[PDB]
Parts: sequence; C-alpha cells; structure tokens
Amino acid sequence: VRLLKYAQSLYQCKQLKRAALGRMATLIKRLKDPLIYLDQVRQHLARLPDINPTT
Amino acid sequence: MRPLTDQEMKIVLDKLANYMTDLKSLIAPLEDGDRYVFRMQKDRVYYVKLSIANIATCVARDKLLSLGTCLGKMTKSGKFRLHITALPILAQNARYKIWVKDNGAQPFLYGSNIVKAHVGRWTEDCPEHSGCVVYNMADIPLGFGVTARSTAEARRLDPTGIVCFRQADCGEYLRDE
Amino acid sequence: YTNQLLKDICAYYGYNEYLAEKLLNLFPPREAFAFFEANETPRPVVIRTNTLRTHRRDLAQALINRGVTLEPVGKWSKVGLQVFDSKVPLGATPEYLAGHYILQAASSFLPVMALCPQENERCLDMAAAPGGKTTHMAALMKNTGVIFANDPSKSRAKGLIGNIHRLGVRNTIVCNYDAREFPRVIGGFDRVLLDAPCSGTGVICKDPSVKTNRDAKDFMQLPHTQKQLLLAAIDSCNHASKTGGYIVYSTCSVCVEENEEVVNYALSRRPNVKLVETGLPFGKEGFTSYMGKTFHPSLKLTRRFYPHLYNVDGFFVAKFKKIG
Amino acid sequence: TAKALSSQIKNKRAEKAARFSVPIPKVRGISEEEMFKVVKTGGWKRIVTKPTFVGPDFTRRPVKYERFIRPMGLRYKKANVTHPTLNVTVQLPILSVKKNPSNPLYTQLGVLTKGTIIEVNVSDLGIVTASGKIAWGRYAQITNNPENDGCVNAVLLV
Amino acid sequence: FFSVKSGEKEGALLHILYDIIKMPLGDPPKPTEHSTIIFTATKHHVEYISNLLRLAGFSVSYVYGSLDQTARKIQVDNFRRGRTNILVVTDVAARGIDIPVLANVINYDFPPQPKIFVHRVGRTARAGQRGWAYALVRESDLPYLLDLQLFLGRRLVLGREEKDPSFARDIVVGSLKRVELENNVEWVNKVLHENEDIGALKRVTAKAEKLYMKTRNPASSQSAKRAREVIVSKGWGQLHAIFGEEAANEEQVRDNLLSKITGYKPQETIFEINKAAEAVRSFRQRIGPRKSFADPEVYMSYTPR
RNA sequence: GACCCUGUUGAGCUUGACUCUAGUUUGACAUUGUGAAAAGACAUAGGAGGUGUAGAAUAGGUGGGAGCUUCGGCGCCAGUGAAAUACCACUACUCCUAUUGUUUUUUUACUUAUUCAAUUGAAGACAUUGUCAGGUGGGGAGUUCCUUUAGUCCCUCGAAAUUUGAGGCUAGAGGAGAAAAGUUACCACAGGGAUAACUGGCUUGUGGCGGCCAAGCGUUCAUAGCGACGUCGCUUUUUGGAUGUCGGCUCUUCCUAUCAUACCGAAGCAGAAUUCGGUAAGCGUUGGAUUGUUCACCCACUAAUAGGGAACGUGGACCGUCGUGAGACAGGUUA
Repeated sequence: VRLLKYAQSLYQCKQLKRAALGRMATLIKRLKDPLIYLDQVRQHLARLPDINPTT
Repeated sequence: MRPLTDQEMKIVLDKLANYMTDLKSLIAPLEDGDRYVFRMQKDRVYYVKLSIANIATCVARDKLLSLGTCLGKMTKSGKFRLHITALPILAQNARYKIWVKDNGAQPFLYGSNIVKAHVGRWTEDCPEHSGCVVYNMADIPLGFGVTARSTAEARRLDPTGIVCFRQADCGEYLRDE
Repeated sequence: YTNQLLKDICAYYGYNEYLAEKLLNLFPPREAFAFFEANETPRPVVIRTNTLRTHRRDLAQALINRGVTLEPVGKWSKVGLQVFDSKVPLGATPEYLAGHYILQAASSFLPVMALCPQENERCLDMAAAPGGKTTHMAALMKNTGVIFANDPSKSRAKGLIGNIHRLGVRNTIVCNYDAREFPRVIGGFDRVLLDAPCSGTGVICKDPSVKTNRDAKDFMQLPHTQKQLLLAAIDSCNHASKTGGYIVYSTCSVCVEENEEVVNYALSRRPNVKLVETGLPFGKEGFTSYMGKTFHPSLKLTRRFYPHLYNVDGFFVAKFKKIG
Repeated sequence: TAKALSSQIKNKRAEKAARFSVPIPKVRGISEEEMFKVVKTGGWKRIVTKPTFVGPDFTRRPVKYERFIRPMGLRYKKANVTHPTLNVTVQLPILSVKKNPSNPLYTQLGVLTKGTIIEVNVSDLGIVTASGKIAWGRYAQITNNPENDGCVNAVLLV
Repeated sequence: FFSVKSGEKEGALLHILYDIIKMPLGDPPKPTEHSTIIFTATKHHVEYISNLLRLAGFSVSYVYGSLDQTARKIQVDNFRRGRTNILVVTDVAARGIDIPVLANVINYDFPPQPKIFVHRVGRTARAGQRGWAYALVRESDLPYLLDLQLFLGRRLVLGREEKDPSFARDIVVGSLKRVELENNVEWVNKVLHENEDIGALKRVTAKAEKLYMKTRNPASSQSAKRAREVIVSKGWGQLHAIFGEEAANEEQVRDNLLSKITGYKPQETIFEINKAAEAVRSFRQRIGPRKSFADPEVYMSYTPR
C-alpha cells in the first residue's frame, strides 16, 4: 500500500496489485501441507468422546 | 598559501563586519606577541595564528589540505561566502543574537529559515535585513542568518511567518562523513 | 587434539586456517575460546567529551535531558561516557553539531592518555583517519601549540576536516603525505603519535573481512611497512626539548608480527630510544619471547589490551623516549 | 543442491544471530519526509517516485541533490541475487549503486531500474577468489522492473 | 508463585483461601487478622471474583474504577473496620482508596510491568510485621515473571530444585496440590453449570480478558526467549515448596513414572493407522528432529551499573 | 504541463608551465665559557638472573652427545614442545657493584663570551650571529618531462630462518601559457522552443527473477534460436494498523460482482449449528466506541443490517516596486 501510494500510472497500479495478490497466493500454496494436517485433526477432534475429569 | 591582496582584504572584512561587532579583537596582538593572520588555499580562506601559519609554509601548496579555521570561500565572481566553520569565532563576539525554542532548534539543524513561532527572545536595533547569530537556551551556537524583516515589521507578520533567514547551520558537519 | 580443535574452530567461526592457527597459539585453550566470543561480538559505544566547549557532568545532564541513557565509564577516564540507550540518534543531538561530544571507541582513548601533551608543544599524528585522536590531543593542550595531521588518503581527509572544524580545534594543519617521507619534510617535534596501518585482527566487529582475507603474504608486507613507519618516528622527534617529548606506538592488531616485533626492530636499530612505564592504568605486559626469538626485557613495560578482559578492541601501546 | 546451499547459508545466519545477540544502541534517524515538511514550513516540491537505495539512514544531502526527496517506502536494502555458477538465489544486502544507464542523475540518488549495476555483499556465499581470498563485493545487474513488482531481482556478474 | 492453567484459575484462588491461608468462612465476629486483598485486571473480573466468593461464603468487598461515589465508601469502610475479609480491586481502585496495614496479597492476574508488582507488595508487609504475597502465574504470563526476576535481581527456583528455598529472598515457582485443586475446580464447574448469572459473568469476563490480552504491553524478547526454556525445564510442573518435604516424596514416586507418559512421541498418527495418509508421512519427514576471564575493576558491561 | 535550449549566478570537477630566488621553515656545526650539585650513556673488572603456551617445571641461546657417571640420584627412554633436559664445550642480553675512565646532558649560580644603557652599570652564556644539509615558495628575476601498463625478477636500498617490498633500467599508449579557461541529464533567476488536453471493445482472481523440462515453428532441419503448464532457489518459517477537504440526510432508477429470505449440489453433514458452490436482484438491507474523516478491529441489535452506476443522479493572475545567500508589498489593476 506504500508502493501504491507513490505509483504514477494505471499500468503501475495494476502490476503492483497483481504482485501483492500473487505473493499472498504463493504463501498459501506453500502452506498446503500443514492445512491438510489441521483439517484431519479437526475431523477427529469433533469425533472424540466427551470426558469430564471432575465427575 | 597565498595571503590576501588589497582587493580581497576589503571583501572578507566587509561581510565579516556585517556580522561582527568588534573587528579589533580579531586582529589583535596576544600575550605571546603573535597575531592572527589570514591566508587562502584553493580559493577558500583560512583564519590562523601567525606562528602555525609560518610553519605551515613547509608543505607544498597544491598538496596541503587545510589549515586552522576556514573563514569561508572566494566565489568565482569575487564575492565572499561564510561557512559554519567560521561560526566559533563568529559567535564569540556576535552583535545580534536570536534564541529559538527546542521545537525550533532542530528545524535549523535540518535547515529551515527561522519562523515566528520558534523564537525564544529577540534583540533590538535590527533593521529589515541584518545579520544575526542563533542560539538555543544554553547559548550553544547553532548557525547564522539575516533578519527577514525589521524591528516592527517582523512581528506583525503571521505566527507562520518567516522572521529570520537561514544562511548556514551546524548540520552541514553531518554531510562530509 | 589440537588439529581437531583448529578444524572445528575454523568451521564454526569462519576464520581462515592460517589466522586461526596464529591466534590459537598466543592463548591458552580456554582463554582462546573466551577471546573468540568477544572479538566477534560487537563492542560498547563510548563518547569522548570535548573539554573545550563542555565538560563531563553538564554534557551528561544535557543528553539525559534529550533522553540518552548514559553512565560514566571507569575510573580510567574523566573524559569518557558510555551510552546504553538513546531515543534520539547520537549524531542528531545539537550538542554533537556544536561539537560538545564525539563518537569514539575505547581504544582511541588510551594512546592519547599514553601521551602527555602539554601546552605550547609541537605535536604530530601520522595517521588521523577518523580524527578522534587529533581532537583528543588538542583537548589537552587547551587550543595551543600545533598538530600536524597526516593521512595518505584524500577521502578520509574530508571527514578529518569536517570533524576538526566542528570540534573547534583551530590549531591543526592536515597534510596528505606518506608518513615515511615526513621527517624529511619537517622533523623536530615534541610528541609524535602513530596509529599505523595494521592487520585489523584487534577489531573484527567493525571490519569482518580479516576473518579470511588475511594470509601469509599480507603478514610480511604489513609489518614491514610499520617498520619504516616507526623508524621515521624517532628520526622526526627531538633528542632534547624544554618540555620532554615522547613517541607513542599504537596498533589495532593482536598479532605478534605486528606487535612486539616492530618495537624490537626499532630499539635495536636505534639505540637512542628507551621505553618506560606507559602511564595507562591497567593492561597486560608484553611477551618477552614468543617463537624462539628473544626481545629485550623493556617490553615488559608495554601494555596489551584484549577483548576478553576488557570490552575494548585489541590494542598495543608503547611509548618511546629520544636520547640523541 | 540448491536447497542444500541455501540451507547452509540460512543456518549460518541463524546461529550467529541467535546465540551472539548483544544489546547495542541502534535507532533509526527520522525520515526526509518530515525533514522537508519542517523545511517547507520554514507544486514547488520535487519527489522521486522510483525505487531507491540510500545506505546510511540519517544523513544530510549535498545542496545539489537536496530538493529531491526519496520516501521511506520506496527504499530497498536487500536484493534477490542469482549466481549463474552453482545456480543459487539468496538475499544479500545492497552496498552501493554503481551505474544506472537510463540517467546519470538517477545513479547519484541510487535509483534502482532495469539493467542497473549494484554492489552486493557476497560474504554468505564464500566464493573463493584468486590467492585464497573470500569475496566481499561483486557487480550485480538488476534484471527486473522493481517499480512494477515490489521485489528487486538481480544476477551476479561472475 | 504458582503455575496454574487458565481453566483452573478460579479453583486456584479457592485453594489459596482454603488451605494456604486457612481463611475462615462467613462474617468475622482496624482490620482482621487474615485480611487478604485480591488484585485483578478488569471490572468484569471484579464482578466474577466478588460474586463467586459470595457463593463460596467468604466475606468480600469490591471496588473498581467506575464504581459509584457512595458505593466506594461503604465497601472501603467495611474492609477498614474489619467487617469483611477480602477486598477485590483492579489497580485504579487500589491507588485511589486508602489501604491500611495488610497481611496477604493475591495476584489473580500477573502485573504487566514489574514495577506494578512492587506497588502491590508495597501495600503489605510494612512496618516490621511479616506478610505474604501469592500470585497465580500462567504460561502466557510466564515472560512477565522472568522480567520480574531481572528487576528484583533475585534467584529463581523451579519446584524442588533446592531442599529449602528462601521464600523472602528467592523467587519460588511451582504447582499446587493436585488432589485438592481438582475438587475445587469441580465446584466451580458445578456452580457454573447451575446458576445462569455467574455463567453470564464468565462469558463477559472471557471476552473482557481477550481484549486485555491484546492491548497489554508486551514483554521483552530476552524474557520471551528465556520463558521457552523454563517451560521445557522439568521444574515447571513440580510441586511447590510451601507444601512441605513430606508432600514431595509420594509426588516424586508417581511423577517419575508419569513424566514418561508426557514425554511420549507418537511414531504413527492415527491418520496413518490415502492422500491424507501420504500427507501425514509428508510432515514427519520434513519436520523430524534435526541432528569469567575479566577483572572486577574495569569491564565495560552492556548493562547499566 | 512534463521535456529541450540560451544567458547570468551558485555547487563542483579538471587545469593554471620550467630554472634560480625573496620570504619562510627543519636539522647540524661555532662564538657560547668557569665552578658546584645531580642524572644518564658508553670503557673495563666482578656478582646474580630467565615462570607466553604446553611440558612435572622460573627452558637464554649454540656445538656436539647418549649413562660422563660420587648416590645410580641424575640417566636412557617417554612425553611435551619451534627448541628437551644426563654429560662437557662455547658466549649472549639485562640489573646491580666497583674505578681500571671517557663523556653527554639538566639544575644552580658567576661573567671569562654575547647584547643594551652608556658612549662605567644591567641582562647574560639565554638569545643573537654565521656556515652547511634540507622543505616550501599563487611572491621576484629569467625561460617557451611526467601519466597509464608490463617486463629485465637484471642492478641498488630495505625486509624476511632463503622469499618479498621500494627505487634503477627497458618497452605498448598520450601530451603564448596565474591572467584566467573546458565540462555537467545539477541549483536559483531571466528568456526562447514543443503537445490545445485524457480515455473511449479501456477494466476484474491467481508476483517477479534465474534454472530444468518442453509440442511446435524456424536461417537448412526441435537448436540461430522463440517458447506455455509444472517444479526448484529468493521473498518464506521446526513449537500459535492504514487514510484529506468535504460532506450529512431523504428520494428516484438501474446492475449483480447475493448479506438476508426461496431452491438445490458437496463436506464425519448423527441431531443442532454451519462451511463451500450454483440458479437467482421477487423482497428487504443498522448502529456504537474511536475519530480531521473513514476503513480495519472490538461491542450491541436484527432475517440480514452486500457492493456498486446514474458527463462520479434530483432536492486566484499576472504585472510593477523594493529586495538577491533568503524575501516580500494596504502594491496595483484584472481574471
């Protein structure tokens, strides 16, 4: 957003957004492997019996 | 290390005297009997004691770098300019002084002209354009400049109005590093 | 074993194989490990108070008033002020721009107090590249006498002239001369000062190129150049004066070819030099013998400074007296 | 092998920074944006809209290059640099800007454009030069358009 | 200082009043002899802590920031003349009202700045009379505790590292009695499920705490890093030193075997026991475990003084 | 407007010739001595040493040498070291002492020098003086080789436990004269030149750089070469605040890029509550805290309180005067 504030053409603003949306895209695509883990531990946590130690 | 000629001598003391009150202490014989002499090297002039000037004659002329205290520079058109190197002697016996507040002290160090909202206290007998030397509370020499407007006219401007001009400020020592 | 120690040290610290071997030799093993921590570690930041425009207490009060966290450092210095934290940048303070204080290191302090500069005395500095030493010497003569600043590079001279004329020195002339040629130019000084070009092993925090870019060839030419640098110091000073004048030898290296060997070569070639107690408050004595070679026992009076003992850069100080 | 060489550099940076971090006074001097706003109170302005590299954070400029103002957000101190031998890209700091062929004026402020040669620290690579010496600064040509995409990309000229 | 989890903080306060201070129940028949203050963070935590202790049965008065003018006088009157045993202040109600000589101080939430802790313990153990000061430390509140070490300059012990730690001079951290904590957190969950009004106060103070977590002044990086090591260190979960050497033995004979259950590393996650099964094999391969010499006179230190 | 140029002014940048010399300066040598007191250096004659590391160790060094041998201590050996101890054989530095002396300084005086008053008194061996050997010389008088690179690794001076550094020599390339000159994608001022002005099948959801792979086409063929999708390295990793003029409200109408309400497809979707997607604009579509103002976040209500369009809907401008290291004007008239 600092880069865009000093931009000077519609081409420059177009290329700067595509960089930002592209850079956030390749960060999530690298995060693929832990997202599958957290999806699978979510399914098994919700499918876990309720044990209350106090009673 | 050519000493100044007749023509060059009146130029340096003229703009000196537009900032100085007692021209006789600068060229005065001191206790050791040796005086302060003016030489010039590479179109800039130096203010030096005579003895250290005399043993400075051993170095080759286009080989020596600097000597004592630089009063300023000879310009190509023959005028004279002051540098902040001249400030320690210039603030020693100044004739009109301006005090600025701490929020206006750093503007001078960054290089702004003095505006009305920063002055701490003024001196009188200042014409519409008079040279003056600026300090903070502690009388620390910060620079020198010319008054923008007269004793009456400088204040009747806005509190956003420039009251004294910037000529040279101590921040230029932060450049050649 | 020793060979496993050398390969492990060169791998983990990134030193060259040669210079690690030389530095491992001059220390006991556990003392070498504590030394390798410190010299890579950055050093504390130290401030020299201009005695001309201000003094220790009122400058200290002024900088705390600007938010700078200070502490008077040691009983060694009445002039030194350590810094710990600063909201404002140190060069930004209007006290700096007037020249109330100057950035230095600790090792820049001690050659000047090794010298004992007096009023109306002709003095010298063969290498004054940052200009801190020259401004310290002029603080002691109280704006009298004459200092001949010298540096063989014009690029460093601009920072010299900027630092000198900010500090209000008014008594120094700066020349771009090779200092081997300097006694032919003038000679006849009281108190000469030399901070020779050195290998730079004493300070690796400022210059980390000496980790590897220093080899067998560099350890022959560089101490060779200190010799012609140092013999010029005796051949330029006065055998007698109304106020007795002394040489000071200061190197920023911990090497043994650069330090304690050059002073042996000088005191052998010129017998009109003696060495006495150097006046610095602390230190470690020099080694009288390192690798099968004997130096004269005057080097027990020389002081060596180490990163591990003191948070200072690696240093050598020795002062000379001229006889004839 | 490209991962292995990148890991050796990244691991070497990790242990130095973690085990040997020591408290030191280090603060950033104020920007030139507020410096010019103070000066203007004390379209006449001229502001550079190209990506720059400066070096030392708080300095005064020469009076020739003093109307120009370079904003904080357009500054980069690190570039992505490719080495054609060993086929590795790493982040190394920019030391100085050598020549911008578009404009000799842009060379002085250090404007980073395409085909602009910069000096980069090649300490982390540890490439051995002649006479058994480790390099510290090389040429690197900028091969991207850093005004259009935020990253600065370069190739070592080795 | 006692290591408690976030879900057991209410029962931990009930331990300190019941078995550590041995406070009496009901109204007491010039303060009282027990006279324990309770410090907390937000007015919503005041309302929970006050109203829980009414249901507990202790005599408690409460003052907070935007409390009424008349309402503040009557409760600080009741504490001063000894008609109540517990005073619950945040910090701003503390610094306004006048505090008498006080015996015990409970820190329900750890102060962010180490100097706030000084101000709290300055309200007690004055004028030569002995005093006590207990605090419920947490995992997220741990780096503020290691910053408290650096300010007071005291030694920190972890559970039973020393046989006889010095309470007045050394910082002593540890865990509470296991058995009696699970009884009085059972009571808290029983009351929470029973009465709606306390349950509504929990939900308000849960989101009030979540704002206070976000805007609290963060701890230093060196204190943050050194908190990770003491969590790993074996003294974090051991029994506290007050409870005696006799309590340390049967705790030792059990947890020497129990700690091997906690230190277990599963060689196979249940999804390995498909594409997901290949994914679980993909993580474990990627993230598997990776294989005085200074004089006392002059040594420029990086620390002041 | 940007942008180009011209003149003045600053910031520079490169120059501004050679030989003696005024001036000025460093060192050396003399007038410049006579005592005392000290101190130092060397001249000889004696006495005693020595702990960087490691090695058990207060290892000068060096020639050899493996019991020379009184006890078999010490040896041999083994370590440990750059160097190793037994044994005899040599000679270095330092610190003291002495006299078996040459001296050099400092201090203290005196005048036996030297300088002033005088034309006999004071200073006083200080200055001062002169001669050699130098440094500089924008000044005065005349006059019209260095730079870049390599080699002889040859000669000279240095340095190093044997190899270096600095000079010499040789060879590839360059050359009206202290009054002032050439240059800048530079600054301030004054002026000249150039586009009447922007978009109108524009815009949106998926980054850049280098490498590997690669169907085809091509200068004659997948190799003169152009080259997508993927994958690898950098950003990027093993312990959970941002926003300038604007609004604010009502009302009309439209789009859908749908927040709610209707319908379906999928998900360990048990129920409940949801999540993602698709058809859908029929019908509805908030505040509060904070703020210069908004968004983000947080809190409350509600079925939800979506986003947009309506040629972005309907109710100064110079000029003159004085300044010039900067600045202005109860200065003007006019747009």
